[PDB]
Amino acid sequence: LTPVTMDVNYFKIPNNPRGRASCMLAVDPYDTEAATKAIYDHREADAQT
Amino acid sequence: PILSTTTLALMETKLKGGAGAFATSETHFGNYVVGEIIPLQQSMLFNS
Amino acid sequence: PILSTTTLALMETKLKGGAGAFATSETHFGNYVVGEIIPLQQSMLFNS
Amino acid sequence: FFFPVGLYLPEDRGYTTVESKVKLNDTVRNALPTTAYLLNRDRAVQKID
Amino acid sequence: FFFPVGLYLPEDRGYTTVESKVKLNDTVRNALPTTAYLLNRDRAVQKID
Repeated sequence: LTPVTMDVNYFKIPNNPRGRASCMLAVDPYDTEAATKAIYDHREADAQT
Repeated sequence: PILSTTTLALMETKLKGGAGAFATSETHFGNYVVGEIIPLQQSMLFNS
Repeated sequence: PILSTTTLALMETKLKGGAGAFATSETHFGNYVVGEIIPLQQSMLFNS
Repeated sequence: FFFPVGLYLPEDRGYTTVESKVKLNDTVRNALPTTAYLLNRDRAVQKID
Repeated sequence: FFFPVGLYLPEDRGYTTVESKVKLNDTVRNALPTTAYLLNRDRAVQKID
C-alpha cells in the first residue's frame, strides 16, 4: 500500500480491500464494457470514496 | 474493520472501558485506533 | 444547515459522543463546528 | 442543505471552547481553515477540496 | 476482515483527539507506526511487525 493512504475513510467504513469499492449489485445487469469500466477503469471514479 | 492500535497505550485506554469503548475510534498523533464495527469482541468473548 | 468541520480532530469529537453528538457546534480558534439543526444524521440513518 | 467552507474567523476575537478534548500542532494548515469534512448518507468522513 | 498497519497521517493536519488520556513518552519510534497491536480469539493483544 501507499503509506499516505487515508485511514479515517477507507479503513473505518467497510469497503472492498481492493482499494476501489464496487458491486455487481450497483453495476447495470447484463453488461461487460461499461461493467469493466466500473471497476478496472480509473477515469470514471467509483462510488464510496 | 478490526480494532488496531499502533501502541499499547490506546489499547489500555479502551481496555479500561466497561462497554462500548471498542466501537469508538481514536487517532493520537500518527498513532491511531481503528474502531470495531461489530462489537463481537465486547460480547461474544465476554458473553460466555 | 447541516454538519460542518475543518480539522478531523473536531469530527472525531463529534463522532465519539453518544446521544446529542451533534447537539452543539464547538469553535476552536479559526476552526469551527456547525451542528445540524435536525439530527437526521445522529438517529435516522442508524435507526432504520 | 448548505455548508460554508474557507471562512476566516476573526483573530482579535478568536477563542476556544473545550480546549481539553483537542490539541493541534502549530502547523499553518491547522491555523487557517481550507477544506471542510462532511458525511455520506451512510456515515463516513467526506472531504471537499 | 482486514487491519491496516504502517499508515502515516499528515503532520500539517495531524491532531490529538485524546490529550486528556494517554501521555506518551517522547520518542521517534512512537511517531512512525511500525507495528499494530491487535487481538486473539481469547481476549489479549497480538503484536505484529
